[PDB]
Amino acid sequence: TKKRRNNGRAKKGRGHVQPIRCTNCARCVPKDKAIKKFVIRNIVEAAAVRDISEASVFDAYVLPKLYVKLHYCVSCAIHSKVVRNRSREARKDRTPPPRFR
Amino acid sequence: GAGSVFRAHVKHRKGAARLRAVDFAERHGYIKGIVKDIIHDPGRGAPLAKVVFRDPYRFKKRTELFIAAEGIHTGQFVYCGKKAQLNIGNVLPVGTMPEGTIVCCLEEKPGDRGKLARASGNYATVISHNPETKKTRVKLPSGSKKVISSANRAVVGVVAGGGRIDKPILKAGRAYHKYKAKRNCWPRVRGVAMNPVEHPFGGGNHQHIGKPSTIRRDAPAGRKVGLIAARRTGRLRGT
Amino acid sequence: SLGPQVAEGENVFGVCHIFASFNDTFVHVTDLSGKETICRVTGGMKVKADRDESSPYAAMLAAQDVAQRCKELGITALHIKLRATGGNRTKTPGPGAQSALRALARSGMKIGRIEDVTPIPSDSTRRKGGRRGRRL
Amino acid sequence: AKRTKKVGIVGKYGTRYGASLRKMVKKIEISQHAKYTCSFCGKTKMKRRAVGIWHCGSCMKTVAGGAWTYNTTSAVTVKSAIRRLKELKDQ
Amino acid sequence: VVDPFSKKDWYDVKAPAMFNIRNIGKTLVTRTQGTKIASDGLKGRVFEVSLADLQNDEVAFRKFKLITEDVQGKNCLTNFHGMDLTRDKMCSMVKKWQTMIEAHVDVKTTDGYLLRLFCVGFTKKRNNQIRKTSYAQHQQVRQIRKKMMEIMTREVQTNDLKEVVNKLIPDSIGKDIEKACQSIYPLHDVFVRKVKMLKKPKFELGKLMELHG
RNA sequence: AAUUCUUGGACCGGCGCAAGACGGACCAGAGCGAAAGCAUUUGCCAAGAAUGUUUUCAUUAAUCAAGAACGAAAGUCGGAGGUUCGAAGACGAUCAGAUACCGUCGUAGUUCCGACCAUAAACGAUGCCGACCGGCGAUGCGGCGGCGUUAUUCCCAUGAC
Repeated sequence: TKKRRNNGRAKKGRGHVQPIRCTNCARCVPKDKAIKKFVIRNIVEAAAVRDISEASVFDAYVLPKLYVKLHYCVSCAIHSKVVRNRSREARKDRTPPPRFR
Repeated sequence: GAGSVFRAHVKHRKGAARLRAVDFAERHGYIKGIVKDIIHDPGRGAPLAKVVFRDPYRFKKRTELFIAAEGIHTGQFVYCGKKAQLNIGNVLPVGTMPEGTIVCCLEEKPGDRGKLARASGNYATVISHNPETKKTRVKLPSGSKKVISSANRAVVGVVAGGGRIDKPILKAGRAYHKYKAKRNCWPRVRGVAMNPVEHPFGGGNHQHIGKPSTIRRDAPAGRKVGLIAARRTGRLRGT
Repeated sequence: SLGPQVAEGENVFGVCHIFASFNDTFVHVTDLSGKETICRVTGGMKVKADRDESSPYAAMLAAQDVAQRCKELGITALHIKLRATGGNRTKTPGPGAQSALRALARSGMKIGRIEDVTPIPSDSTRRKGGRRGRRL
Repeated sequence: AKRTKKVGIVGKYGTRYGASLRKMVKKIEISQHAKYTCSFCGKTKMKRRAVGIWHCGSCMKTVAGGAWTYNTTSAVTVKSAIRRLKELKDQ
Repeated sequence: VVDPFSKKDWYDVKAPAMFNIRNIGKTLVTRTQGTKIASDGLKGRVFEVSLADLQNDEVAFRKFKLITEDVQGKNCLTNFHGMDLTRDKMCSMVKKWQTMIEAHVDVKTTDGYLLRLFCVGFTKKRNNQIRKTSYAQHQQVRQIRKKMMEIMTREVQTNDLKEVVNKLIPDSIGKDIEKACQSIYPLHDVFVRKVKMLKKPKFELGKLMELHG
């Protein structure tokens, strides 16, 4: 019985791919199959973007962002609800969710 | 083994094996000599090699006995001293030669005629350098690395007769003839296979030891027998 | 402990290596170079309960007591070099990063240059944990 | 007519010494007694004479190789490591 | 029966004439006691200081290093050790859909000072390009990686260590690649992205005092 | 929580040195290989598919019992090497009991050079060569036609869009 066409992983010119360690667990997962995310983030998020600006040195300054690249196994994804299960046509939508605010 | 019936068997053996001296040539510039035969010696399953240097104060032809480095052949030229070219079977001091190169028949004291690395299949690699002090580091065969005196030399390559531990000696005779061209040492009788008065370990009903076979470094003779000063014991795993 | 400086226009700079893993809080003030050390204190010195030594309150109880002992020698300004556990384990910073840094913005100190200084590899020795995960 | 189904020169030992030493002797007691091409003249008559000491019986030239073969294996790249430290220094 | 911040006296630190501001900061060490001197140990620090604070108003992302090789007495003079760019700034640069082009070298200056220099470049994507990717073919790429190398050595080989530290304050070498690669493939975000010292020539004390004079 | 390390200076901070692994981000429903498979910079050595051709041979081809070359990971036989991890084992927690999850150590093994072994959901669970039967939006390699920006300025043609 078949459910997905492309079977959990982007790979059609290869046969074998390289493994990557799940950053919540430490499980090996095939590069392509993984759930990836990218995080860009000031060292001040919302509360601490206020205390430092009035007791700081430089006249007009900018603080640095913090850049991470995450990698999830399937059940690591699902537990932490970065992703859901989905209905059968719905499934299809590789159209990512809308990021307006 | 302290004398009489044991002392090494020296008659069919072909020379003592050294470097040159040193002199003004080796010391301010360079000299050249030719190879005249590679040549087998007993008590030593590796080959020697005669080398006619020409004496530089009388008309003559001196003739030496180095430890032959693999890849040498006859007729070939050997150029040596403090300047001479770093290629194979060409001698010059550790002071000069670079890091990475392999050496044989290496010296320890400046001028002593080579005491290290002349048995079959042994090197003495150069690691590092410090030219105030005039000192040098040299990794020897046992893992360790001697601080050495920077004017003390070694022929280049790896020692001839390489790979002799390989082949199983099979027959007991092949031992005898190996150990009949060295010293009275072979068919070796165990210590538990001696009476009370002939070895401390053997005696009684069974053929056991009794006492632990480690012993103090600070024993006397007659006793310091077994595993001496033994840092550990058993099947060696890990490293 | 009395540094000679111009009284009305010079703050003595420094640097603090803010270590922030999930199981402990650390703060560590040093010189410009980093070599010596002047005022070090953990979350373990302050709070006493294995599970809540690295908690945001166990990260703020340490940072006030830095600035108590950091205002008696008489230092005002400091550079910053934050961390996160790193190496071949998590590079997202822990819960003693902002509650350790924002605490000294209220406790009589100035803030200067900030960045990350996690260890990160180009690539790595095999990581602790199996092929099959750390089941739970 | 083929005379032995797996025992090379080591028919000369029969049942003696046990299986895995007779296998271990086969790989050394075939290479030692072979001939090799003398690089100098070109012919096919290098040949051993004692432990690690070899002789062309045409142009009378004599070499120091390995005990049981004519090059030792990292003396093949000891020559290609000394040749390459002649590159580092001369400039 | 002791207070450990009495046995510590406040000395000063300096920077060379090639950078703008002279006074960096201060550093503390123990007295002549037992058998150790306060000017023997104080002779090999690293101050990973930026450029903005070292100058009036610069791009701050470049950093520098300044080791103590000499000690004056209430003043620690300094000597070259390295460059680097800021973590944050470099992480921002690397993006999906574009090639990246690294390349390195070990040159020497005329004076002893030996040096390893890294580099980096990223293919730009233009204004009216609909094409997503902006990728560059192998043989396109290795003619950049030979130009990157050709340009680094030329501008160090021939002149001394004092003149290749005044080519890294903006980034002389940087934009001079950008210009000479255009007609192979156009790339934009060019840098030296680390500069690292491998060896030094023996200490002569008057050599350091024409850098402070 | 505890086994485990610590005033015998452990952890965090520095400047040095040393080895044994692995090649981050760039990395894509992109690429090459007969399958297994293959990602640090240069130098060299034999190979390859595609496209291009008003070059040459002239049916020389397709499929294949027997027989042959290659064949992840584990597993073997002898060296070289031993950082990390880690079957067997020793403890600490867990539970009614756990010789299972987790936690502290750790051998065989993990890595090279030599020769065995011949199987995996060795997968697209989908024989190879041949003809034919719809519409579009991307993409990689090669060749051809065509407005206009940009680079080498001085434009010839080569790169970039």
